[PDB]
Formats: sequence, C-alpha cells, structure tokens
Amino acid sequence: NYNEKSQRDFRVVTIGYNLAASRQDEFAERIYPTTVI
Amino acid sequence: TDEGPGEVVKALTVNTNIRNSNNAVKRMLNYLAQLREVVHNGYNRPKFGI
Amino acid sequence: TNVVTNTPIDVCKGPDVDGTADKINDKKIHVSQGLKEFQVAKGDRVENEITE
Repeated sequence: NYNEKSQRDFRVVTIGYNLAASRQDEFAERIYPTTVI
Repeated sequence: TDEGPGEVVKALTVNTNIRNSNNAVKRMLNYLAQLREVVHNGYNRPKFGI
Repeated sequence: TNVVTNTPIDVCKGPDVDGTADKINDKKIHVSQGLKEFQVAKGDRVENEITE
C-alpha cells in the first residue's frame, strides 16, 4: 500500500432524538381543558 | 402438569452438543471436497478468494 | 429517548399465572354473585343520576 490514506475509521457522531408530548398539547389544552374522569 | 419436565431438558443440550460434533464432521468432509476441487483444478500458488 | 410530561398512565399487571392444574374441593360448593359486576345498583344510577 503506497498511500495508507484513512478509509475505514471515521469520527462517528450519534445525534439526539428526544420525542415528547403532554396528555394534550397546549393548543388543544386551552381549547379543550382536560378533566379527569 | 405441575411437575417440571424432569431429566429430559438436558437431552435438549445433548441434542445440540451431538449436532455440534456432526457439523464438525460434515464441515470437515465438505471442506475436503472443496479442497480436492481447488487443488485438482490447479491453484498451486497461495491466493485470495479461491 | 421519550419524555412524557404529564399523562396519567395505568399499567396493567396482567394474569401472573401458570396454567397448572389446581385441585378443587367439589364436595359441596355454592355461587352467589352480586350486582357489582354490572354497576346497575347504587340506587339505579342511570335514571337516578339526578336526585333533585
């Protein structure tokens, strides 16, 4: 191998993935306020 | 049945253990068969992928 | 990752059972269920929703 330029090792970055929701989103909570039954 | 399987579960391990030996014998014999084909056809030099 | 801010969650335990034979005393038994399984009681709460 005349030129051992990198080919297999890379800088690996794993990004976040954070999903969230309230029982009802504010838009719908203000229109339909929650009452627990 | 409330009683467990008893001394028959080990037979499952024995079954797999015997199969391991059989796979070694088959692998050996099939490996030799492939070897015979390669050497007969003529690849005397070391090489990748043959 | 998942974030649940404010949501009441009811998690069922389920039937924590083994399907194993259970011997019974069949010599003399009786059954006596009540109205609870139907909730039709509490003063017939379907028409008697209002008492005023």
